Amino acid sequence: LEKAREDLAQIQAYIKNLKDVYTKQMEEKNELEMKAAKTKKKINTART
Amino acid sequence: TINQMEISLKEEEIQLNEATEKTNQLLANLDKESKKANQKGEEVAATN
Repeated sequence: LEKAREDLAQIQAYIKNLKDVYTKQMEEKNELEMKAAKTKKKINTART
Repeated sequence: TINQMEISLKEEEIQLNEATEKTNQLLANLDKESKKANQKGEEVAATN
């Protein structure tokens, strides 16, 4: 029972870490998309 | 000057769009490994 609770507590830590890395990866993705949109507007405005 | 501003903007946009796709692929792999880890903990917490 003791060993199970430790491993349960372990995974909860890993579980939360991987969610936090996921959220960071999504925020990075959004920032790059916003930069990618601005660069395209600069792209189009220059061609015109 | 404007023809240089066009080319530089587009190249950056493409470089950002390539970085996004890579970060989205990594995040998906991290989201799968998480769900696998999470499930193992829900099992381990139940064995307790």
